[PDB]
Amino acid sequence: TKPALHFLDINATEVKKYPTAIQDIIINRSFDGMIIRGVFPRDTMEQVARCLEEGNDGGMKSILNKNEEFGTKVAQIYGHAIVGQSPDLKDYFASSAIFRQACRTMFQGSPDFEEQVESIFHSLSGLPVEIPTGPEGQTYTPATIRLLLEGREIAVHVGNDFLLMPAANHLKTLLDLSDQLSYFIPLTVPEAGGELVVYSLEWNPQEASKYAQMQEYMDDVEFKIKSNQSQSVAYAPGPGDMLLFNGGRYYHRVSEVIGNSPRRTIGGFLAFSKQRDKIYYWS
Ligand SMILES: [Ca+2]
Ligand SMILES: [Ca+2]
Ligand code: NI
Ligand code: NI
Repeated sequence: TKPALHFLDINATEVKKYPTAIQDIIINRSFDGMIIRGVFPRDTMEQVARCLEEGNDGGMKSILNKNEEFGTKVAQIYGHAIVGQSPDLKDYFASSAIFRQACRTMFQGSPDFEEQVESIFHSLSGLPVEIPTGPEGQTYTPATIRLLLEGREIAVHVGNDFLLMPAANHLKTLLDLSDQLSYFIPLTVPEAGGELVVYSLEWNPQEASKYAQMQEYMDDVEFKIKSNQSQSVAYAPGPGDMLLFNGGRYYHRVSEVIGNSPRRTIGGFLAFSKQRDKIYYWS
């Protein structure tokens, strides 16, 4: 045989059968991700989406970044994502406070967003699960909400590029130097498009160094991901399903949304503490 990408497809009721799934993806590399059906009920997802559409959102609209100047290959985002922020994190910590309050209000404890996701991550690892805190106790955000309208996409990228950004300076003191995972849950799905695609092409600073400009390297990534060479797997999770996968290691993208229903997702990242005795999750 020739090595392939491997993913599980399970129901949320079965997570306790995989008590070392996170270690198996990050450390052992025995598989690459999983889709977990029905982490949240469909009626909870619909309620949250309606809050955002109608504006009774607990203040969430006050931290919507429309990104209007950055082209069609970016989403709009509720909350500041830590990627790209200044290393002091002052703006990020303020938006993170607002995000946690607004999210808890919208979910009405039925079930609570943080409580439910932490339960999943604990069942797949056996470890305690925490949202990190800054050097003076400021909370990170557990998640951000990505909003993709008709004609918009999420350009191909890879998670371990975060380790090369000034915004990661403080988190680097808390995390093990292994792969970060990606997680997300759809609140609303589109008529067509909006598919997550994971490629076998990996993060590779050594290959990037063969190019005088990063924009030349990314032109070659775009060539490679459309060839018969790289493998690819595609998912279109329903509302309330979680996708959990090694986005730190593998290039991935979200295809252009088609139709009049927006794609809305809530999600972030997770990684090991330096002693591999705790899981941290954030966006
Ligand atoms: Ca499709
Ligand atoms: Ca339509
Ligand atoms: Ni990503
Ligand atoms: Ni080209």
